[PDB]
Amino acid sequence: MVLSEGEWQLVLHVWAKVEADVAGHGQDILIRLFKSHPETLEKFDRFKHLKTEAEMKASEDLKKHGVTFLTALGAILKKKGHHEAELKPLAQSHATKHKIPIKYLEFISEAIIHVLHSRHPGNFGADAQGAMNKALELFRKDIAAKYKELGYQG
Ligand code: HEM
Repeated sequence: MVLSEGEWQLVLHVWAKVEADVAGHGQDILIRLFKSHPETLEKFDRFKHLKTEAEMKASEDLKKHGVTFLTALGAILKKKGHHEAELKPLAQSHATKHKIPIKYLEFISEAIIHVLHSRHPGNFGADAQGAMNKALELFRKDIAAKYKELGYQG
């Protein structure tokens, strides 16, 4: 798949807002995911002990990871499709070390859309959301193809 320049502009426009508060967004997203799909929290050995949302919100550790994760995704999105180099080290760690099924990548894509929709209604209408979805699908499709070559295809 290929996104048009107009679709990238919509994605990058909302992303500029996300960058005014990387840590706040990273936090909201992770928490959202963990709430609506508790199983995913099991993948994090440093977070499993987090019982309530108040526990998550207060966790300085979940916040730094939300920043590290959003920054890697931001780096990928700005490549506007030309992200193969960035995708490699990433695919290898999630398939081989952390073992994250594609399904979990879908779930987080969902959390991302939910959060942007809450915090940025004005820059996230139907078209902006279509663009963001097409972008994350692209990302997932490439990660999946990559998982396969590394012998996981989880
Ligand atoms: C757009 C999606 C994602 C991006 C851009 C991303 C990015 C990252 C980055 C950059 C790291 C740092 C070092 C490494 O490469 O391992 C990381 C770590 C990790 N990721 Fe992700 N990730 C994504 C999705 C996921 C998902 C859905 C899960 C789990 C349900 C996941 C689980 C983990 C775990 C277990 C670690 C390491 C935790 C730690 O020791 O700090 N990642 N991720």
